[PDB]
Amino acid sequence: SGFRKMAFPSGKVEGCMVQVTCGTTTLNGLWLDDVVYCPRHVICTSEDMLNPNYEDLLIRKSNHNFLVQAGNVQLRVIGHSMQNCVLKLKVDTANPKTPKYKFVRIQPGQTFSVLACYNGSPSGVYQCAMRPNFTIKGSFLNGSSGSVGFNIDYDCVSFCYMHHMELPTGVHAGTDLEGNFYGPFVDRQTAQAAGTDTTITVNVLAWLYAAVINGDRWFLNRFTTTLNDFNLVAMKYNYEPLTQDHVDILGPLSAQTGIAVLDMCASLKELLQNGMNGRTILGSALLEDEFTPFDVVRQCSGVTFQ
Amino acid sequence: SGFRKMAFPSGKVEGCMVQVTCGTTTLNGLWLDDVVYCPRHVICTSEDMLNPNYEDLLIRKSNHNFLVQAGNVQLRVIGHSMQNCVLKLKVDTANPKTPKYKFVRIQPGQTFSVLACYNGSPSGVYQCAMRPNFTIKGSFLNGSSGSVGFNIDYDCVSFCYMHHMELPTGVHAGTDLEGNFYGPFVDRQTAQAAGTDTTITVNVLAWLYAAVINGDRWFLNRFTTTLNDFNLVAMKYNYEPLTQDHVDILGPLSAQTGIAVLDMCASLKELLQNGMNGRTILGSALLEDEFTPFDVVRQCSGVTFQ
Amino acid sequence: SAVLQSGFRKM
Amino acid sequence: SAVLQSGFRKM
Repeated sequence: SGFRKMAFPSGKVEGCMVQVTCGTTTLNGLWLDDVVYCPRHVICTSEDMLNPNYEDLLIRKSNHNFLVQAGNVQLRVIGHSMQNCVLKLKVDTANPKTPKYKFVRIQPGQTFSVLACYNGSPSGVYQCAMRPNFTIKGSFLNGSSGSVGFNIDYDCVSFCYMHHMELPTGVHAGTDLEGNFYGPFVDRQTAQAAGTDTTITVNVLAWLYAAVINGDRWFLNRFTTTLNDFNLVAMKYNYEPLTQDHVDILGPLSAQTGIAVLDMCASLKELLQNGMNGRTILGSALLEDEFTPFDVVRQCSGVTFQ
Repeated sequence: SGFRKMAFPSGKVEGCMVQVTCGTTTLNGLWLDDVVYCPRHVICTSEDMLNPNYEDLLIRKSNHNFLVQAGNVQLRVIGHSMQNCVLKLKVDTANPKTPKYKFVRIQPGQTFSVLACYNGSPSGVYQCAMRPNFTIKGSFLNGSSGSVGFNIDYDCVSFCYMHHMELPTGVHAGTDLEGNFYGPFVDRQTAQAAGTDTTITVNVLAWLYAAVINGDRWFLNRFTTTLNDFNLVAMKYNYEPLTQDHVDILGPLSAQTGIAVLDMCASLKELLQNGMNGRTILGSALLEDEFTPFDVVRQCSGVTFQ
Repeated sequence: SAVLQSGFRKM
Repeated sequence: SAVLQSGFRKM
């Protein structure tokens, strides 16, 4: 049994990151084969933090200005290039620990295990959910840029994130390994605020599925409501609307637990209307919403490895 | 900023575990140097579940009956022995990835990152807190025995747990690598129930420190109460009593945030008496209590690596 | 009763 | 204001 914030193993990602330094500005970089993917903040002094000119700054920097350290190993930068909003530093050494990697741009709501790092030493790993406003509620400090988020399935790693900045409201922002940001953010110290945060409904449904399977079934009731009424109530309660695709992806959980999707949709609607009533579901008094159905399946009674 | 359930990196522990099999009963084991520490559940058929005779069972099993698999690598069992409630299988191959390991028996309330595993493949890693009733609220299923919990400091790993059983109330139990249980349990399918669960006060205070430093300071107030009154209120609210040592270990956080210990003790007492009043502290509507002050220091503004 | 775990491996 | 991050290493 048991159910809590469980993150993927990190060794395959622990052994594939280095420290990238330019002058007095350093950060973490994701090392794959003979390439190092790093945020382009590396070529930025403190005085030009407001409106960096990344083209001019990159065309000013040289090959030897980039310093790559894999623990205590020194790496030479054979070449450097920029794509979108990241830098690929072609290095002379191929990483022996690089696993089967994919660069996927995950849609909002899909969770992933970020590897919080500082100066090339993995500080830790924890789950995060890509919010609909295209931010992550991670725990990062100065020097944590380049802390990649990833998924692991069938012993294959898919990197889907690279941390870049904190928003003033406390949430964090990042790119994919291709370079494009997640959202309308810009790579400069300009006043940027994410949109209104909306709680993900499908993740809540997966969390309720996990609660039912674990042994907590007080919220279940015989009452059943249609999809459209549930969508209206979620909209007036600031939750993401539920589509047919979300019900379709919940099919394995419905088969595993034996409760139909609409039944727990009605139960969830009633939970919103009457509140949580003061009691507790699996150690949380608020609806946890960073649990995808795939994560529930691979973490609950299913015995999926990685 | 940011603050959530952050667990230690696992690669140094991912690369040091194998699968131990006897007949039709398999499970996970911790491989260190030329030794494999496994639960003695491995020598257990389904029929003798009530009162296993581990001495007779071990004296009946032979060396070749134990099968050790490191992924796709087959390991020969040179010898086997029992200590307390674990088996050390001396194998012919020394693990090249074994790090500096220590076997520490953590006191209740000290958190640790369990590496949930299934059939030798690391399924994931997540934080857990050793409850005062000497249980952990982990997420484990069948075949997860041997999933070691560990801490990492100064790139040195200290194993402090090994999962063995689930209690009927839903919490899990385990040993240390020395073999002694954490609590009054017995290693058999006998009806065993843990005592009344008590929330750890020092961990709550550390969580409040993290909330204050992160930027949430609504609960703070000028009211201040003595230690004895706070202890009485915690006792009548089913929390662990607070001693002088707990205030002493909280010193670094007091210096970092500038808030006196008794001030937040009074604030916490008032929170207990008046409830949480429906608002939220860092995504949780209940007092999180699996955050040690050391974990807060190494996770918050402190830039400690591993 | 305890649900003390180990894997149920075939063969 | 954005808190665009990197390391604050000296030398």
